[PDB]
Amino acid sequence: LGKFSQTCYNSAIQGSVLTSTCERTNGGYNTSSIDLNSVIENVDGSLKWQPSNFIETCRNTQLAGSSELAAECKTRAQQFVSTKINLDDHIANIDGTLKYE
Ligand code: NA
Ligand code: NA
Repeated sequence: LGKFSQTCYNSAIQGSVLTSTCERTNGGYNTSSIDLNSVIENVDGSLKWQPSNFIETCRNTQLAGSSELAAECKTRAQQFVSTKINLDDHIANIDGTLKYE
């Protein structure tokens, strides 16, 4: 539920990054930044908060075969339907370590 702006000042945005100077519980101020690239997305030209983790609206996640993520997920109509996504689309082996591409 946020409300940072109420107890912060000198807020600015540069690219995807918010910086602000915010009141500590016990009197001081601290300047910090948050990168909004992980929490906001462009949907057809409108900035939207990114949905909560898919694990909150999906169940029975499994690996199907060698690279498919399979689950049942809630539609906006609140019904569960079967869905799958090929993790080979974007998950790479970078020298022994799994990395998102
Ligand atoms: Na500071
Ligand atoms: Na700081």
